Amino acid sequence: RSPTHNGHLLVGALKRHQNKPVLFLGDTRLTGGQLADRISQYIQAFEALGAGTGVAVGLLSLNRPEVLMIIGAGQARGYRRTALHPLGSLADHAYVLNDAGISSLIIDPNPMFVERALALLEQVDSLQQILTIGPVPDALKHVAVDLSAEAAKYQPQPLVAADLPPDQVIGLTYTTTGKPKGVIGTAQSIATMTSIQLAEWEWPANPRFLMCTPLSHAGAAFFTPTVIKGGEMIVLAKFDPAEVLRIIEEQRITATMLVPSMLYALLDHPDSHTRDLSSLETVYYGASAINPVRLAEAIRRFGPIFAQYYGQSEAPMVITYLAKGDHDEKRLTSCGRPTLFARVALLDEHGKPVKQGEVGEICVSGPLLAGGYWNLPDETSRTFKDGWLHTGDLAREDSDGFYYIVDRVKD
Amino acid sequence: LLRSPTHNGHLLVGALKRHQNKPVLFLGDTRLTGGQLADRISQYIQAFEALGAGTGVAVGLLSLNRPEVLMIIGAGQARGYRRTALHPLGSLADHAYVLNDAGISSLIIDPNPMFVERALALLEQVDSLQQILTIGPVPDALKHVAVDLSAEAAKYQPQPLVAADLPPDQVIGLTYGKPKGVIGTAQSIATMTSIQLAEWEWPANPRFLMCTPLSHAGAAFFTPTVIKGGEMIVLAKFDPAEVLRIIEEQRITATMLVPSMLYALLDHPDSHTRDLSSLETVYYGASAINPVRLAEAIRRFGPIFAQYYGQSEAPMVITYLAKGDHDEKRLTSCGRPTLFARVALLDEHGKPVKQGEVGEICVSGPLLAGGYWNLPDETSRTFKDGWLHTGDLAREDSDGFYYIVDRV
Repeated sequence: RSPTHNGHLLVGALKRHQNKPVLFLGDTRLTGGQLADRISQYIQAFEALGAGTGVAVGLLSLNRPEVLMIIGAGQARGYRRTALHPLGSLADHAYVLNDAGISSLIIDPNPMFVERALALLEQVDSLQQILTIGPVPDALKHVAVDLSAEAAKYQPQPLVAADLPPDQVIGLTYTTTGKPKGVIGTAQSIATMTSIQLAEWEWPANPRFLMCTPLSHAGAAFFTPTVIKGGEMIVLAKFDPAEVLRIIEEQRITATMLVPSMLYALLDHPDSHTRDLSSLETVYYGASAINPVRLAEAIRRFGPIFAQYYGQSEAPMVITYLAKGDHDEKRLTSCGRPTLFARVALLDEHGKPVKQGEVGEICVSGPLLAGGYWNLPDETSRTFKDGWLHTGDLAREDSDGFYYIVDRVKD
Repeated sequence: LLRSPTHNGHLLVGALKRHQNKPVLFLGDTRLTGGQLADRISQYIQAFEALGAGTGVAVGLLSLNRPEVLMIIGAGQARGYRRTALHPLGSLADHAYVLNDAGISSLIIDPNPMFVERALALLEQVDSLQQILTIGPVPDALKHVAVDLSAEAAKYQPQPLVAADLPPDQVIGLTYGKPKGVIGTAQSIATMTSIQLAEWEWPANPRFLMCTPLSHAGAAFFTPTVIKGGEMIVLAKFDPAEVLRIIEEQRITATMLVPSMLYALLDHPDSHTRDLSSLETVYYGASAINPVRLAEAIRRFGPIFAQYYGQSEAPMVITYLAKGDHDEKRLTSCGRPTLFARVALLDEHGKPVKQGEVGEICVSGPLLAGGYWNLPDETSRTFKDGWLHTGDLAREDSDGFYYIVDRV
């Protein structure tokens, strides 16, 4: 009766598609087996470097082929990972690392992150070693070790996924004008999110996914589902509207995830009128972000291929979902319809369900919920309370069931 | 209830609410929408509890294919009524044993002469059987013991449909040497549904055709169909000509066809006459398959077929053959094991066998059922090995395909 975690699903999918290319990264095509072998080698390196099981490891990297190998290692064996934001502040990075007790920092060896690593070594006392994915820079010569080279020294072994408890903390998302709170990512929570993605989101058969967004933060969230459904993922390291539209035309991209900025840029590009983007079946996009009028323009120009998802860090990505066919003029301001795999309700100040039409607070209940806040019991008890996670988002509901996010409780 | 899982009824109620105005059920003249179905389901719930056939009461189901069967099923799905479906053409001995073991107090029957004679005979055998529940006007020979469940439900007013929050391991069903009743738990069934929606190749808005009994397997296809935004055209009986007609007329995109039914469709003059292009995903795999006829079906209609495999102990999602994975060598395969559950071919000691070695299909995960009704020895033997001994022996292919060779 023991639940399977994300690692089980990922390892198995890579084995299922051992000869099928699952990753494309500029000049790096990896098949399922190729990726699995590299992930196994990375695991070996991690454990030998003292950045494996039982160790909190950080990640400050841009889109690289190795990022997904690191992610896969942490998925399989349940390494507690904390992703640092590329454009985050030193103070915030320090807080995050110190709070999570991060001992090793995997960085992309570019000048900016090299400087950050050095500075963090001073502030973060738990930070001992730096792992560089790529030849160690001379500024970090005495404090860093090429993790990629260590992995290459190791031998590809059969990839296995550690059987972890459902409540095993496998991640800490911090993400304000205040101290970042570490949302406890449990094995169960992530597995639930993935299951709902595959069960409710309109995933194209064999999704040809275009990842134009940070892998450090949303890689596993799309890669795992893509390859479970037998798909390929072309990851862009940079966003150039022309290039993106060209890739869709050439590689016949069926699925992608865009942010407001990306959508607007594509819309405004002259090549969007020229390139054939008929292959695009499902474009995922986030909640409370894309201007309704620009979204309408997009629907009129490229078809209703757009699908909105809404989630928090306490309830990752699948609270609500707006379908492509449900993208009507009225629902351009809607975040979507509540999931069935989790109990979602609009409650008032007293915690009683509001009437349909009234503005209430989105509240979620189910195993999608995260474990709480890292070493913050009071905040956990004030957010996850009375059998409900209190999102802090205010919303109303129409006669059909669509939630319309008005504001925040804070507001 | 912070992190408590949801059950199949939560999904069912929610889907009927999402599609409150979208036609969802189609049996002959009865074209009920999601909201209409929900209303009837509520009325049925009210009647069930009043007649003493609701919560805490073991109920039985001996019916054919009526639109009311789905309302009865929906009631038990939402509130967790332990239902035990009796096989239409089952023997008296089987039926009696099933009812006696389960403790069936009320028997919902389709009021056709055969089932009313069976009802009377079962009343005499099973003494726990107190009352009968006729779906429709009570026959005179049953008038002394049966109630028109349909009329009872009609008295009640449609109430908002709610799904009773049930514990993960709540016995919500009992599926039956001597027939052993598998303990269907809320969790097990919910897991099955989730895997169906995720791994199975459901077409966009499945226009499902149900030429199979709504009892036993109806919910397992209806719920996913309506979650995917589709509707179910259910045939009262399997008649090849009719099936072919519906595929053409009502643009059927999905159909569960057991081996026998598929063979009959193949050998029909109307298979050449009617259009079958609308058909996208044919689910099959109830009871094995003949690779020869599989080949001929793929030759005629394309690779639009999909094989599922699963025992009573692990619903219907152990392995799954994909439409495109149906190769000439893979006509004998049962499919590749699911990623969402730990399926491994084990040895005598329980050691994972080699690729090319014959082992026992063993399933670990929330999918596996509770055990066996009042059969502790069998719970410890079939289940409780840390896995689930299905009793099937299979062989792994290079790609991972399981090839059922033999059975213990």
